[PDB]
Amino acid sequence: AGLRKMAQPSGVVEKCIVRVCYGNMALNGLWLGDTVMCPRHVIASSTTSTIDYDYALSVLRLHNFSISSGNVFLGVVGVTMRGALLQIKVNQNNVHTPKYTYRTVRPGESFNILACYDGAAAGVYGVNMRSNYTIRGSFINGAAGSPGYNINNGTVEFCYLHQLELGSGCHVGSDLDGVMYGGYEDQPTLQVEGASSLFTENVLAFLYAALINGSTWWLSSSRIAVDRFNEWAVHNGMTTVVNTDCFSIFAAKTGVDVQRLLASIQSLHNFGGKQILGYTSLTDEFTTGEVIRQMYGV
Amino acid sequence: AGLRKMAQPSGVVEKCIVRVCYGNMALNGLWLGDTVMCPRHVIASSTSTIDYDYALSVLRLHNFSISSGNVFLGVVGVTMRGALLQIKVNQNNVHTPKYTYRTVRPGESFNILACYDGAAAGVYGVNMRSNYTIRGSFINGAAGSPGYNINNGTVEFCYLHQLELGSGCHVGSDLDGVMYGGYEDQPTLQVEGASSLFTENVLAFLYAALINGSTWWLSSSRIAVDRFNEWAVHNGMTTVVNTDCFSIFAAKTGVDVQRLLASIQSLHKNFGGKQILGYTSLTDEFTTGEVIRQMYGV
Amino acid sequence: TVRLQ
Amino acid sequence: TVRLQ
Repeated sequence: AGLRKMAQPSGVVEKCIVRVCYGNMALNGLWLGDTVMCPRHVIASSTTSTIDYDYALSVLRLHNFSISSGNVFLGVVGVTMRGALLQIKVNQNNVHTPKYTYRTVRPGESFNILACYDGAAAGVYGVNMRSNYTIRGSFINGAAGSPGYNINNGTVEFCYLHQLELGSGCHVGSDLDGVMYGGYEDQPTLQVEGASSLFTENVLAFLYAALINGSTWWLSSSRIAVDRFNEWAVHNGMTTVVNTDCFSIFAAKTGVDVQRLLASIQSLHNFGGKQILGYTSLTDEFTTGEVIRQMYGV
Repeated sequence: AGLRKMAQPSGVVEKCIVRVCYGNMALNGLWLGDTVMCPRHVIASSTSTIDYDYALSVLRLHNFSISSGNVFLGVVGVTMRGALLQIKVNQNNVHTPKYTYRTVRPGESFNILACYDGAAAGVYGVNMRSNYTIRGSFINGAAGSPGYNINNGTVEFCYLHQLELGSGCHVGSDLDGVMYGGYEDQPTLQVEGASSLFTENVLAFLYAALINGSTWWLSSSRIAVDRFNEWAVHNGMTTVVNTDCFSIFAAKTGVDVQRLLASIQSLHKNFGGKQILGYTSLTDEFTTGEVIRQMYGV
Repeated sequence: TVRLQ
Repeated sequence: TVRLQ
């Protein structure tokens, strides 16, 4: 019983964190094979005015780098630009490099953040990509380069490198190809993120976990078709439901079908002073896959 | 900016998990040096009341299957240690960290490494509650999952998972085998003490919220600590006993504890009308140490 | 009713 | 105002 936002174990990723310093700037990098990836603003001269990154790279003194894994310093062989990352060839292979891939995640997908400072892991927590391409993180200056990852079958799928905080405390990274999520700019300028919409299919996975854990007070016999729901959703800060077949396993072992949960969603959009698994408002941070593993282990 | 409940990195603990099998029972053990610590219900027989001393007297060492991944450990001896078995094995864990045992107190945070079949599956921060349960996520097979804190490179082990209470509270023992809260490792109708919100943790969270710009909930009234304490034990909250840990926050925010205690009362009567930093307004899972670490890195 | 896990 | 971290 129970539902907790949890991360996958972080040990295979801890071995890949390095400290990247250049000038007055210090952040984290990811050391896989013989290359270190890090946010390119580590070579930016300032962060009040706009940054010309191609110029910053042209004047780069390779020797002014300082890349270390613990007290083991890495010699820099070359530095090239990869979108909003630097790709830094170093003179040593990371013998502890795991099997790994890159994948760019979509809104509604969960992944793990290994929050790092000074090139060392400090914390690990799960996040979920919001519709405005931000995450509800906890990062302070020096956290950039912290990786986001998933682990499947012993392969580490790297999907995020931390970059910046938006005007509100939303957090933005890029993928490992160097493409900023949501197209935000790694410039210290006025940019405001769009309005976030609750990912409904995640809200449904949460309510099913709530049912599986004995929370039923919010459940109605009242029932609403997917159609009239989507009409209400777009005026009420939620997304549309498309595939309901991912809820077949949940309907099957609770006896509760989506349309009843969808109608519960509209009533709960207010909990009346009550709680659901400790929450006093709807959360879209849990995916059906997370919920399935926590209730059944598969 | 931001506040997230996170775990400390789990790498140094991951290599200390083993699978402990005996009969039709399988759960997790903690392999340090040449011993494996594991819950004693792995040698119990049914699903009746268990005489663990008899269970141990009719035990054959060759009936244990203890494995780290696909490497099997030979069992040399078994001794009973409270609610734990201390199993001496013929191999030293070469990956044993520097470690200690410490028994945690209500209100204290630590890390759960949720394990199944002798392998870490997830990691999340938890907080010992006033009734000596944690609000976790565990299913059958999770017992033996360790709770730990990392302090200056030394792993402090404080928890091995044991059982779920009939309501879905989670209970473990410390590594000396003393059950938290005095619950029995017996499949019986025990019921937990009343869960109250840990007020001192609520205060740390409200200060965090002030630092992060959340002020809508801030009362202008004040109430003395002892007067609030009399109200708290009639309203599902622990008493406030330590206040010096808040002087740093009071100084940075300008808001003293007495205003926060008054705010806490006023939040109790419109409980659920608005969230605080995204969380339910009375969140008690954050300690002052966690808040300091995430706002200032120190 | 306690469940040993 | 974006903060580069």
